[PDB]
Amino acid sequence: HDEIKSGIDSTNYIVKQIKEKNAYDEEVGNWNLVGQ
Amino acid sequence: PQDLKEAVEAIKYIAEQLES
Amino acid sequence: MLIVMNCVIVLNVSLRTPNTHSLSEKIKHLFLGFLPKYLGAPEIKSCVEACNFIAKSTKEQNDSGSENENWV
Amino acid sequence: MKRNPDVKSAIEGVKYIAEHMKSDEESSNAAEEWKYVAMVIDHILLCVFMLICIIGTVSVFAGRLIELS
Amino acid sequence: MKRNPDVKSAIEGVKYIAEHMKSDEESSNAAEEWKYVAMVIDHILLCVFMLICIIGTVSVFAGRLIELS
Amino acid sequence: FLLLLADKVPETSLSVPIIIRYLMFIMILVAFSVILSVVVLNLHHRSPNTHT
Ligand SMILES: CCCCCCCC
Repeated sequence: HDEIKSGIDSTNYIVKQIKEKNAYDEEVGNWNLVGQ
Repeated sequence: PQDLKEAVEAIKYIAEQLES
Repeated sequence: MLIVMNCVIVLNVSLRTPNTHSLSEKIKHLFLGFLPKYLGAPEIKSCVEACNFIAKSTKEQNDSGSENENWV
Repeated sequence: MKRNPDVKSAIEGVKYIAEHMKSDEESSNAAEEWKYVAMVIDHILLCVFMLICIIGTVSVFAGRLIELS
Repeated sequence: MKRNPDVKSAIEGVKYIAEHMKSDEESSNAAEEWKYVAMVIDHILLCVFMLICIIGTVSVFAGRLIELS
Repeated sequence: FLLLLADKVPETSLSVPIIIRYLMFIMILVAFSVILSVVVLNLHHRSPNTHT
């Protein structure tokens, strides 16, 4: 049982890290438009 | 579940490389 | 001036990509055979499609890097 | 040149990664088109500039040199 | 300095996306070793070149400036 | 700029003209800017694999 939960929660950790790099990247695009 | 085991271990490896 | 032109031509060759140029077997065999020697439910159908799509994309990206490795 | 509460959120995050990869693949193709166009323009201008380099160097010295030989 | 045919193809996908990462990680460790070696060599040559900068600047003017007084 | 002024300054050794003192001041200031920019880049490109 637990094995599943473990994979199911490391996939969430991955999704979170991705959704959190995308933000940082959006704000870096905004700084690029400010400079343009 | 051998296939599953390999999957549940690859996901782990990924999450670990990510934390580090 | 000759060495500036040689630098420009080596940068042009080393930065080639499959989207721009095609690497031919005549070339590879001309430069990588003997010359180096002579020289130096609805939701179950989710990962079923998204995971295979991720895997394809990754493979593609890797292959497009290999082609550039050969150009290098 | 060429030519239950936690197993219904992992599925949403996997599909999210899929859309994001698609959008990225469409934007990368769009940028590759602009890179191909700039390369073509660059080759046309390499030929043009070698023509101008030859013509404008002959059309400055030819007259006097013919007139002297 | 630091002294169903679908679930299968899926699983396979994942496993490839893992093996490839591991491979990249060894290649990256080896490149980090070469970068560490270059940094060490660079630190030795900073000390050597500041030594030479001092020695070769004293060994050109010392003689005359000492016999002048 | 030093080259520019090399032909217009008196060639006497009893003192240094204020204009040459100003030029050497600016030159040494630029040199120190170079040194500290190198230091800043060195600090910026550090990582745990190489430095603690
Ligand atoms: C479910 C696997 C996701 C892979 C993400 C890769 C991040 C570089």
